[PDB]
Amino acid sequence: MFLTRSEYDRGVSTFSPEGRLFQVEYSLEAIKLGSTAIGIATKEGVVLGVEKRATSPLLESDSIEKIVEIDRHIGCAMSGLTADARSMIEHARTAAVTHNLYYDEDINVESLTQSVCDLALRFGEGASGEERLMSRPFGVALLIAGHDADDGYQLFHAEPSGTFYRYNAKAIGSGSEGAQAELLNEWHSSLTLKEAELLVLKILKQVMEEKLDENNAQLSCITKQDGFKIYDNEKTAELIKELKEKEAAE
Amino acid sequence: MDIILGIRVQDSVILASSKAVTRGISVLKDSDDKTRQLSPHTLMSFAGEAGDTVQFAEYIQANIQLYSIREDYELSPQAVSSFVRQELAKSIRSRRPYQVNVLIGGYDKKKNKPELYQIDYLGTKVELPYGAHGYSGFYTFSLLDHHYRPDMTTEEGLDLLKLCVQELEKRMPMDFKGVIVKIVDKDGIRQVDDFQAQ
Amino acid sequence: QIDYALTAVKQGVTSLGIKATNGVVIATEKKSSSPLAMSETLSKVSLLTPDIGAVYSGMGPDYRVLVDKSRKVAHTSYKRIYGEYPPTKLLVSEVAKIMQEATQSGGVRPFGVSLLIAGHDEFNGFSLYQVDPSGSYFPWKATAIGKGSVAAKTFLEKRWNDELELEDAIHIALLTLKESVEGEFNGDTIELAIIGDENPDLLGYTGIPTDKGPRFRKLTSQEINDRLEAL
Amino acid sequence: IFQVEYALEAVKRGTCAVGVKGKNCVVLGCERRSTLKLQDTRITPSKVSKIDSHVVLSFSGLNADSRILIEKARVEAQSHRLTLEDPVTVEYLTRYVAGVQQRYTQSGGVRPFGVSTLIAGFDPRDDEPKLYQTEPSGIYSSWSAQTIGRNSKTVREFLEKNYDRKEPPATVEECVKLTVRSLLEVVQTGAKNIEITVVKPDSDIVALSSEEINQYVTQIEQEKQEQ
Amino acid sequence: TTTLAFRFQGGIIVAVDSRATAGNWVASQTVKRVIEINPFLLGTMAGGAADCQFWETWLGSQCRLHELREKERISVAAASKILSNLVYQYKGAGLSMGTMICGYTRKEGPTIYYVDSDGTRLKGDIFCVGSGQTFAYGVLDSNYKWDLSVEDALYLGKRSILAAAHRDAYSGGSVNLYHVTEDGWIYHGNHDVGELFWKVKEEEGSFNNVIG
Amino acid sequence: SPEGRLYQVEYALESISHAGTAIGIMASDGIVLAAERKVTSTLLEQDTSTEKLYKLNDKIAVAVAGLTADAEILINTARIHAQNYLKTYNEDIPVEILVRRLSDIKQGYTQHGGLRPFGVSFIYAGYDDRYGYQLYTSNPSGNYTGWKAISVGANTSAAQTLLQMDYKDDMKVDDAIELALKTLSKTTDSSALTYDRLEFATIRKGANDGEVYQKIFKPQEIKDILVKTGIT
Amino acid sequence: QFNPYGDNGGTILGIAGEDFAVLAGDTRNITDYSINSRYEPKVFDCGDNIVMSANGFAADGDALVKRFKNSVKWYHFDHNDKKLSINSAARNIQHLLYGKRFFPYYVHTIIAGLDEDGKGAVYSFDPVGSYEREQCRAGGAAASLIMPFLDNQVNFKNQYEPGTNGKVKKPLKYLSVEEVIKLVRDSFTSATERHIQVGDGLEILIVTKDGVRKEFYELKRD
Repeated sequence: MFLTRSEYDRGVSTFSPEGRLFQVEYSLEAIKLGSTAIGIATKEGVVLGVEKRATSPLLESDSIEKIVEIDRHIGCAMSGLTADARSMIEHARTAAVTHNLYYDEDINVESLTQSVCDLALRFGEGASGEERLMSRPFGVALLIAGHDADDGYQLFHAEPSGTFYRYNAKAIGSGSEGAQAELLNEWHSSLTLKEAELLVLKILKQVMEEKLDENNAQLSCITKQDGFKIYDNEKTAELIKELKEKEAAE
Repeated sequence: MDIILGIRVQDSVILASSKAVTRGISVLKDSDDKTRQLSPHTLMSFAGEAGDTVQFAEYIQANIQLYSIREDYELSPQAVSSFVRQELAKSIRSRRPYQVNVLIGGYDKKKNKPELYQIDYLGTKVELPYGAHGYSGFYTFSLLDHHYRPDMTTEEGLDLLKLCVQELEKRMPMDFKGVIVKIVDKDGIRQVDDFQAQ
Repeated sequence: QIDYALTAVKQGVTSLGIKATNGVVIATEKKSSSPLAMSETLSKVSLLTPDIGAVYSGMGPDYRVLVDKSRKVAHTSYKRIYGEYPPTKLLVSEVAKIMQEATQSGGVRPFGVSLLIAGHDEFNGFSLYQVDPSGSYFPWKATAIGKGSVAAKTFLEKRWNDELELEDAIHIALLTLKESVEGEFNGDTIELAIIGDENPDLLGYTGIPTDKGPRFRKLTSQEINDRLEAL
Repeated sequence: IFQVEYALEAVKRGTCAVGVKGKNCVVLGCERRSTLKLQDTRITPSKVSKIDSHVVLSFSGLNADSRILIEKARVEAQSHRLTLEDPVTVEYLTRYVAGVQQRYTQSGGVRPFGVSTLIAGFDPRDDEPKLYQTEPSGIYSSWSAQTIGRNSKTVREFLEKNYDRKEPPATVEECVKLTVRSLLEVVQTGAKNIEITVVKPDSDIVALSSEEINQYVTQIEQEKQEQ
Repeated sequence: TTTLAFRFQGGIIVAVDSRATAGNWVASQTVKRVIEINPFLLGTMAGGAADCQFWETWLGSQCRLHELREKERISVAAASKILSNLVYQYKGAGLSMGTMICGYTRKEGPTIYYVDSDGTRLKGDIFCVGSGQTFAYGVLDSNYKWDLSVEDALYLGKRSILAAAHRDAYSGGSVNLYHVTEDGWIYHGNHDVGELFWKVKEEEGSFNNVIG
Repeated sequence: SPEGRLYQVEYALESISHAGTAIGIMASDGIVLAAERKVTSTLLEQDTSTEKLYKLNDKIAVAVAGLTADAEILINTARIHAQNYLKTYNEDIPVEILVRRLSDIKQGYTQHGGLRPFGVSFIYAGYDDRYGYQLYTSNPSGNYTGWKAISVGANTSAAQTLLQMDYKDDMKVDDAIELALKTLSKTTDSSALTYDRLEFATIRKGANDGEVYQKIFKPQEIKDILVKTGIT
Repeated sequence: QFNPYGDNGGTILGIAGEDFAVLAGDTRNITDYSINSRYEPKVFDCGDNIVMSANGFAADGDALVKRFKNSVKWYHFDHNDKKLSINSAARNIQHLLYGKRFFPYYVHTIIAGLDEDGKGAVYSFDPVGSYEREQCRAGGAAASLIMPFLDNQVNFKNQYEPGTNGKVKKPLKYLSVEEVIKLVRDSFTSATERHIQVGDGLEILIVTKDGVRKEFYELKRD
């Protein structure tokens, strides 16, 4: 064993000799160390699943809200400090209604996402030019998924750093490095919602190294027609039962 | 205005309050409880400006239900009074002044006596055997002067109250569409819903 | 950190105060930072109200800006409300509050001075107070502060009785200051003030018999030399 | 930035606190060392704190820290009735309390609270019991029953193996029957150690006294020894 | 302007005119005097044209914001007290609005609040508002049972508005009808007052002093 | 704050067990306050200070054990809360409400950890017609507690023991005046107790009726009750 | 005292077609009894197939046009060059106008273009931002000399089928952009005669799915 250490570790909002901002490079590793969360996009809807991880029969699951509505057409899933994202969501719900008021239309998923990033982009304790009023990078990553009529169904990864990518299917949290390399294998431009409802489970089964039920998984989706609904425990189960069978195929 | 009455007897306090809400040309409601309960044994009737009226009485309701809940003690009438007063006196040199007149009546559980307080939109506060705001006082104060004893049973005092309302329906130009009479005593705040024909 | 300021006070020229039955007395020495300097241009014993004076030990400047801030607080917080001047006890309170805030405030060091404030208010009579950098303040029959602090404080216990006439306390506070003196010892290097009888001579006007003039009198270069000969 | 976990420690060390849902009723329970002989008995028995006419709240932690919460809440409880004319819902009162402990970390950089709290009661009109728990982080959770505090783990273990959802303590009386047993495990004398409050549908909150608490302990340890 | 709303067995009826005038001149008769706030609540424009459209549109937002934050529908009582409070905040800055907020909720039943510029908030069963308010009240007051066939009580609104459009110069145009059930509101058309008058004179035998 | 500990607090909580020594005894018909005075010089002016016993209102008073300049900052703001609750409700402020009002400012620093905690620990003695006579305590922790008899400062742990011993619930007021002095037998680093090392106070059932007189003892009145045993 | 307001008259008219919309205004700009210009246009192309006109007090309308034309530039930059729904610009204008609610833009203001369905649309505004969607509304001084006529020759009001006694209303037809243009330039030649604030020039903007076209017709200069 042995110890590697740079002299510019630690440094808060100051550049390493490379141009790296280690305070924020680390902000980004702690997504890899929270609850699992997975999003997949079809041409027939978008699916978001997470890991519940109930720690008792008492604690009635469902106070475990790791997937929440934003407007009827935009949902997001979160991995990490669920408590630290209360404010991040308030701002997104507030921005989406505010847009609906000022303009009489549902707000573009691309721009709803960018607005949330523009919020965690106010990290600091000393800014001249424009003021960024807050204290620390926002300690939570987001999968934001919804539908507008310009650019079909969409999936987005909002990072604490204030930037984002639009993945066609993404995984974040404890299993991500592995779940991600599995989605990268099993995703095609022609999935059906039924097919992806299930692939999200198969990949939660894998990177949880366990057998799963409605006490440890929550499924949700967002269709053009029905909006953004979160599957109640019954539906999540005969979706699970439906995999126990599909994989007993060969 | 807008009829706000009240008489303190031996064992309780009684508040009358016109039932009518008028918006210029039409009478909009024939059944308005013009009073908020400030706590188990303390009642406040009120009349005056349009919106200013309710919004004030509810602010006081909140602030007294909060002192009640916090010290788990039922704030005494004298105090609820002298607080409501200050809150009006504060708003009189304010930007837009609460324009509200009130009658506060309640049972002091510690002196076991009834108390009636009269406060006008200016913060003018005085304690009385009987009281009224608006013009209500002119037709009725002459009767109370005459027929009031401070040892009056709660029943003896309801009688004297009906007699005032009768005089107001006779010599007063406004159709106020009746009263609601509420009583405050040791047992709290109850409402007599059999009045315009007792 | 308050402790280090009390240390700047422990060095720096000695000063003292003695209360009597009919007056109070405060004095310090005027150490000339040079013979070229005219020592009459700097006053270590300053008037706060015509019934109250003050002396210090320590950092010169910190005393000046404290004497100024102090005079003002006597009007802003008392005279402009009640028409009277403040009583020794309370003006002292308002100075301690001033110094106590330099303590508990960020970005500023406490003052490098201990103050001796002496005065007379109609109801509390005479009184003499000490105020420390800490913002604490204590009432004294007599004391001293600064280098000669210990020698002089011991001499004052030895020589003080509660039957002193003000002239007796002037006499003492001159001896006390004669043993500690660093430079020469005359009227040009001693500053002495008293809080005694009302001085109508010094009012500046005559016509209202209800206000009778300053109790605070700062002895002249002459008055001192005169006492030091018959000493 | 780690100071959160440290505060969560003070939770541990404090007056032990519990709570238990029922078929239609709810109960809390919690407190500390009888009386140090010479202390005034009748003037701080403020174990569980009333928030509105229908909502209560106990805590494990720094007693001097709770008060700042039991107020900011007692207030938003009115400032909701006032600006929306509608008593606060038990989830909302809870989300507001927790949401405040949360904002005592991530801005300005100030210290977080030394309390976990339990919050019980019935929403307005609705007669479905509600029980929640908060912690210095900003996390709110709903529980069929729970405990937080000192030797709280012994109790959470007890309860898990004594409560079942299939049959919740229906009787008013018996719902307390259980909450007692579960604190007797961790106390340090008995009835004289920890007391209880009880809220039933529609703003009917009736806290229990000393004499009703010993028609219980001394009707428990009867059935006990019977073997 | 004439606007009216009332409670009954089958919920709430809302009816309005559509005439809008700049003095003697009739500038439009295509005015939506009933404001679709969200699919479970209605407001009635009366007083200030903009002042109503705007703050009730805004109300619709603060209402969604409230349903997302509590995962449960907002109560007419609280929907209305938000508007009442926002409006009392601007007292005598020159706001002009007199509106009935209408809703049907699990917990409250059919519920009508009258809210105006002054800061007033009033729960009631029957409210008419506008220039022709007195005319509507006349028709409503005489022919109003509580258990009215949803079809008879929808006709009552159609007609209390007619009485008013006729007399009042400042009301008229066409009638908009709405029905409010627990499941939401249902539009009931726009019936032009021109043609409707004649249809009613024949079937009712009424308006007898109108030579036609 | 490592193990669940309030460090900057224990710092000042034990800085208290250094300065001063104060006592409160609640009798059935009165209350009693008492304190020892800091290391005195011959030349310090005894009568003036009233340095560790302060009046808050005509019906409430506190004993102090802590840094003087620090408690004055508190007391100044508590004498005001009293009067604001008057001008507001035209009733005299209830003791618990005043105590809580302070305890809440103490705990204000015990958390907004950008300014330094409070020296000072209080015994409050007050009467209000809701809860008879009252005795309270206030460490900079933020906590307050009810007491039939209490003590703060140096030699605390010691007096609490003698107190526990000689106290009886039926106690009169004069009986409790003694118990207070008597048990500053022990808890005194100064061998032999004088009238000048003392400061005293009482809230009795009035010198006349059914009401409430308050009385901060003048030096002579102490040397008079000291006469009952202490020194003679 | 200082009055921060004026009138410059002119008169605008907006008509919603089936596959089109026209938005017309006169070219005369006046102060009281004098003439300021005979050509100073009132009706503007705002891009994204939206034409608007803020009529009444020029400075206030000119300034509101500027401010909206700019609201477009930024809904572009902010939402990836997206087209501004006609119905969405209307709502943004409500918020624009009501922004200055207590010191309003003294303008009756009308926009026209195509709704998301391809059908023609016209919206009218208060000076404080009440908006409704309209079939045809006129705004301005001569509003009263145009609408009655339009009601009659466009919506065939008070017109019945000959020899049906008076029971069959004359059937509503829909009109070529060329016919609407006829009625517009006769509504105006009429008004010009009996209103002293109307004349000089008539400019019409015409929105089709193909874009925005300008036709211009002369008016009596008296």
